[PDB]
Amino acid sequence: NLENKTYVIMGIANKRSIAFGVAKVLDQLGAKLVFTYRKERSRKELEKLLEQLNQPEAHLYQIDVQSDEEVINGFEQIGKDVGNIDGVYHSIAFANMEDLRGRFSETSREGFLLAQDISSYSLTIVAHEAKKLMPEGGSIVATTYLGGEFAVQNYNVMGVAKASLEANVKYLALDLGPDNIRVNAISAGPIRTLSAKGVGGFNTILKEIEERAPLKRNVDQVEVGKTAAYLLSDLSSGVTGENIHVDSGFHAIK
Amino acid sequence: NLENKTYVIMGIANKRSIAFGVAKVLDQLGAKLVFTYRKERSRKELEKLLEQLNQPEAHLYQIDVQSDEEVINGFEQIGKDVGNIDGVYHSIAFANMEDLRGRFSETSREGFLLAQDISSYSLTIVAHEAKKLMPEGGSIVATTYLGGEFAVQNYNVMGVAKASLEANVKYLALDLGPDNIRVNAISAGPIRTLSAKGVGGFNTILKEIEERAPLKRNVDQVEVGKTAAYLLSDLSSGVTGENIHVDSGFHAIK
Amino acid sequence: VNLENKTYVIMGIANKRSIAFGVAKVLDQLGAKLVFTYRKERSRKELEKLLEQLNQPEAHLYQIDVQSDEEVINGFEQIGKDVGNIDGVYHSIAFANMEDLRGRFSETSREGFLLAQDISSYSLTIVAHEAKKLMPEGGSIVATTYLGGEFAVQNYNVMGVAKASLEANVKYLALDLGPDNIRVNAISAGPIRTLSAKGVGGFNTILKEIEERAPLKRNVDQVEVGKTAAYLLSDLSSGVTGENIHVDSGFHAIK
Amino acid sequence: VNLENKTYVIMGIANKRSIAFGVAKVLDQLGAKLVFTYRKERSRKELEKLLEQLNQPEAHLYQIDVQSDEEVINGFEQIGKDVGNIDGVYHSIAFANMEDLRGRFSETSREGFLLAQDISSYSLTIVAHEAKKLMPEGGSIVATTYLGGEFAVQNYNVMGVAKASLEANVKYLALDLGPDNIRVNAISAGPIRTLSAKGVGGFNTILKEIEERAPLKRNVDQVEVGKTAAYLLSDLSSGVTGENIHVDSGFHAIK
Ligand SMILES: NC(=O)c1ccc[n+]([C@@H]2O[C@H](COP(=O)([O-])OP(=O)(O)OC[C@H]3O[C@@H](n4cnc5c(N)ncnc54)[C@H](OP(=O)(O)O)[C@@H]3O)[C@@H](O)[C@H]2O)c1
Ligand SMILES: NC(=O)c1ccc[n+]([C@@H]2O[C@H](COP(=O)([O-])OP(=O)(O)OC[C@H]3O[C@@H](n4cnc5c(N)ncnc54)[C@H](OP(=O)(O)O)[C@@H]3O)[C@@H](O)[C@H]2O)c1
Ligand SMILES: NC(=O)c1ccc[n+]([C@@H]2O[C@H](COP(=O)([O-])OP(=O)(O)OC[C@H]3O[C@@H](n4cnc5c(N)ncnc54)[C@H](OP(=O)(O)O)[C@@H]3O)[C@@H](O)[C@H]2O)c1
Ligand SMILES: NC(=O)c1ccc[n+]([C@@H]2O[C@H](COP(=O)([O-])OP(=O)(O)OC[C@H]3O[C@@H](n4cnc5c(N)ncnc54)[C@H](OP(=O)(O)O)[C@@H]3O)[C@@H](O)[C@H]2O)c1
Ligand SMILES: Oc1cc(Cl)ccc1Oc1ccc(Cl)cc1Cl
Ligand SMILES: Oc1cc(Cl)ccc1Oc1ccc(Cl)cc1Cl
Ligand SMILES: Oc1cc(Cl)ccc1Oc1ccc(Cl)cc1Cl
Ligand SMILES: Oc1cc(Cl)ccc1Oc1ccc(Cl)cc1Cl
Ligand SMILES: N[C@@H](CCC(=O)O)C(=O)O
Ligand SMILES: N[C@@H](CCC(=O)O)C(=O)O
Ligand SMILES: N[C@@H](CCC(=O)O)C(=O)O
Repeated sequence: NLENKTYVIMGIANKRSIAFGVAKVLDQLGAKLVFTYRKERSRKELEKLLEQLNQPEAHLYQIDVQSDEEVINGFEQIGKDVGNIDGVYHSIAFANMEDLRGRFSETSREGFLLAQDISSYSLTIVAHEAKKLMPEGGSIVATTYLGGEFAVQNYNVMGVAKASLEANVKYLALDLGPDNIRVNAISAGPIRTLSAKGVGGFNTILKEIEERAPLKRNVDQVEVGKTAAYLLSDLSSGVTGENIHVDSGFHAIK
Repeated sequence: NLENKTYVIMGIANKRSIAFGVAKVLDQLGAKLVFTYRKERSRKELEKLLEQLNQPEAHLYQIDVQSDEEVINGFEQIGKDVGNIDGVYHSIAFANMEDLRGRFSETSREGFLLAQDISSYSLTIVAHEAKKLMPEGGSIVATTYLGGEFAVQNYNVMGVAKASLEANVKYLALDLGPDNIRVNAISAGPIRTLSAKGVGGFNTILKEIEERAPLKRNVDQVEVGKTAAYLLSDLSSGVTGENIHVDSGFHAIK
Repeated sequence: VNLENKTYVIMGIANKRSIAFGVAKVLDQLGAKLVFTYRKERSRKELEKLLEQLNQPEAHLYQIDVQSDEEVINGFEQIGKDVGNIDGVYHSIAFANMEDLRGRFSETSREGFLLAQDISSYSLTIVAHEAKKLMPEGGSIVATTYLGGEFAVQNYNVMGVAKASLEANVKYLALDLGPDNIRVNAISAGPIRTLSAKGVGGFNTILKEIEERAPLKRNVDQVEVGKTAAYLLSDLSSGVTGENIHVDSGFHAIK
Repeated sequence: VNLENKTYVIMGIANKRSIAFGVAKVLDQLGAKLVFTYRKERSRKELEKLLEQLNQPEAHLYQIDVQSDEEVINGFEQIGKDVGNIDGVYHSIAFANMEDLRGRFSETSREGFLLAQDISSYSLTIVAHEAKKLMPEGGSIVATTYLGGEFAVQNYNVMGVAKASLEANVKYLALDLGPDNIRVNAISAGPIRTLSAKGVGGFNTILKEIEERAPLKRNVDQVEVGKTAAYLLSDLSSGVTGENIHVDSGFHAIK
């Protein structure tokens, strides 16, 4: 039960976003939620999607995590509007398709660095600013993919960005542990989202999970959301620096 | 919320057992619980301990996991007394004391095979017998230790038994996944228990966590029990073949 | 790499396809003196034939069934008397019963699970304890494992749990014996057609998966395992212990 | 091994304590022709002097700042015209600001994080791309990493995240270049006293902890890394790619 808790959820674009799965679970459990977005179009979808939740009010903030000033001023404004928070769900990544759909060895410098910036460094800075609203401690979750742990076909520059993200969770866990702030990752199996359309071969990845993964089915956004609830709540006290695979067991087989 | 769930908890020795932590938590959450014990000092005991739970009956079964008959007939009888169950917590391990200190290279064949038998194979047979009481699926959790993933001083033969136990979980996840049975582990940090006494140099292990783990503190039986409630329930539906460290982040640092 | 004036015990040659025969060819070619141990007289007869291919001036052949403490103990002690001190051991030994290597893992019998642990894991422990007696200036023990020890692979079943156990055994041995200057390491070999692979269900589809999906897009062979064994058993790998090197065309690194 | 008529590019020698210099000595002793790349004009001066300890009859020194594509592109092209085709590249390059290193990880600057990614991880990718043009029959590329890429190590901070990225870069390149018969691997070296180690807070307690706790109970040295490099760069390691070999006295394997 999450009444009297407040979570910031970053990275909803539409109803298929993984962070909307998180939102529904946390809302169902009585949490107060605050949302962040980059594009106008995403604020618009948030304004619509809120009509399905129980949030008595829209708490929406534009934060493009490429900008320090936006991350810093964003969280400062959230603190002024709703007070201290209990956690952050981070559901944000980006890379160019021009890099993704080429050979990994042909990745450009600007594109490799773009992916690191949005997909990994953004957690470091978000945690830094979020820490200020968690003086009694709290919980931070980021979303990763098994391509951070192994070389998967076509995932390419994003796989290197996710490896970087998973180490970021571990170094943040260590840094922020004494402040009673836990930092963890969920490694989600493939789910049809707007961003999935950038991963070449995506339907093939879905089919391989059904045919090979222990549970012989794909996961969805609500399943990622239920494990987020566990990680953002006191149910997972003691658990930090961990990568929980919500992927029908695919990580465990070869 | 676990009202109308039933869980078999194996491995309570006394008020300090990790499995009793698990029991208080599932009991608080409204589960019907069933308990197995090895021998008749644990029983007398057990009976007294359960006045602290809201269990309105005492369902207790002797099962020494070294005997097929006892496991086969114990789950059979459980099945007859309470019907289908929703999951199994396995909290059971053993090795000879001489082996948990001094030199791993001097371990006896008998001592090595005894630790494998009780600490690893017992999950395979308990799984096979429990599956019979879970026609619509369910959840199996075992308790391991970092010494199954890394060589740790003194833990010696039990570390090889936990390596084996951790694979056991993965192979059972693969096998039982189509039957909708999830199989996972919780890698607990060190906890002062009756069995901890037999681990060479336990007190130093304890202190190392406080000094070096991200949370700078040790965990307890109830923090294990909370992650057990997660893994035993539908919050973790997308999760199988997994090992969750409830160890203050220790597993993530070096 | 030159291994003249080194001496290596190789355990688990059955025939010309054995992984340990790849190791033997490579070590022998590098000038090492080799001692071979076998379980069945048929393997000894095979060893006698296979030696005529190697440069070894003599046959050092010992029957050691690793289920027997006395055979391991008396075998290594006899080896010490015939050749003196050794430089390392290549361990290439596993077993489980047929029925535990296809279909369903949850149905594994206690007897079959413990058999597999006994031969495929505990053997390395007692071998190392006895071999250590012949390595007073230090040396190098290598065991052979498979990717099924790290992940659940279809059909591998009880052997996978045996390999997990082997891989932790290597780590505990490494820690225990490091101060004696004995390194202990594993080679995680890719799938290779051998007599014992006839026991793994779906083995042909395993090979074919490697060709299609592994970074090098081809299978490995026994000599490539023997080349990494030469590195591990020699002074090139000083510093390296508790380590599991995958000779498998990259397959462990991909999903 | 046996590396005559092989040619390797070694990137990242600054002085006699550099890890890459340990690679150079081992490879040079094994008969390789070596080509050296540097950033600072002062590192070139050290090379010219370190080269008298070596059997290289010719000094092949090239300035390449891996921050600049132009420099990596023109550098390898020039190498190709001066020495023809090469057999492999040893990459020993990393960098991050002190000011980011010696602050709390959570206080890392965006610009210092991207700097460490750019020099210590991206550089392998572009190096691999340009070096492929000089390896039409295949070859081997080895990068240097540290345990702090796999676990959160006190003080290593932004470099830990750059090494994690570098270890993944290795696996993705292994996959991409495998069909070209180019293997790409990492060595995970234990702590070694070098100029760059001065940047790591608590470096001397890291050394002491290896001596007290690692299976071998001693630290490793640059030559030990060089010897595993010789294996990885040569045909002994055929079949090995996407791999991370810990040259660290076993420390990776214990907790
Ligand atoms: N779908 C899957 O199979 C899968 C599997 C595993 C992991 N993941 C991870 O899950 C996370 C969420 O992605 P998703 O699949 O749910 O796709 P999604 O719905 O497309 O969400 C991606 C989100 O990232 C945000 N974003 C990108 N760049 C940003 C920036 N500079 N500043 C702020 N926000 C930015 C986008 O916001 P705007 O649209 O406003 O630009 C969008 O809300 C990602 O980290 C992804 O890598 C996805
Ligand atoms: N405490 C820790 O720091 C630690 C850390 C990580 C993991 N673990 C794991 O947690 C689990 C529980 O241990 P614990 O620390 O809670 O110790 P514990 O209270 O002493 O529990 C051990 C239990 O195992 C039971 N058992 C032993 N052999 C058995 C057999 N042959 N058949 C049936 N039951 C048998 C014992 O029963 P009897 O008393 O009747 O003999 C006892 O109830 C173990 O698997 C252990 O390795 C412990
Ligand atoms: N082939 C592969 O794809 C592959 C892949 C990865 C790992 N491996 C591993 O490589 C190792 C060698 O197997 P292989 O494929 O080369 O098969 P192999 O030629 O059939 O060799 C197996 C050896 O194990 C010996 N053995 C079995 N039980 C023994 C016992 N109790 N005492 C002494 N020796 C015993 C056999 O000797 P006898 O015939 O005399 O009984 C035989 O020489 C094993 O650990 C295997 O698991 C194989
Ligand atoms: N020392 C250890 O304990 C340890 C342990 C594990 C891994 N490693 C790794 O080993 C590698 C070598 O470091 P080291 O310890 O040998 O220290 P080092 O002697 O200080 O070598 C570092 C080299 O990096 C080069 N470099 C930095 N930025 C560069 C750039 N932009 N372009 C081209 N070259 C650049 C330096 O060149 P200039 O001097 O010309 O600037 C220097 O030659 C690094 O990847 C390091 O992370 C070191
Ligand atoms: O990480 C992902 C993994 C998968 Cl299988 C599918 C979608 C993913 O998400 C992304 C993939 C590429 C880009 Cl450019 C951005 C995002 Cl959010
Ligand atoms: O696994 C354990 C790990 C730790 Cl740190 C402490 C206690 C543990 O539990 C055991 C240890 C030894 C034996 Cl013989 C039996 C059990 Cl239950
Ligand atoms: O470990 C192995 C892995 C593979 Cl892919 C192929 C063969 C293997 O070797 C064995 C397999 C089963 C048994 Cl009963 C004995 C051995 Cl020696
Ligand atoms: O990676 C390393 C690890 C260790 Cl233990 C010691 C030195 C290392 O090398 C570096 C450390 C910091 C910077 Cl700024 C640059 C380099 Cl080359
Ligand atoms: N059809 C795209 C794949 C993208 C997807 O399936 O989302 C390709 O393979 O080029
Ligand atoms: N054809 C049988 C034999 C096994 C094998 O070829 O290894 C199977 O695949 O089950
Ligand atoms: N003097 C540094 C240590 C630097 C080093 O040990 O290289 C400190 O702040 O600990």
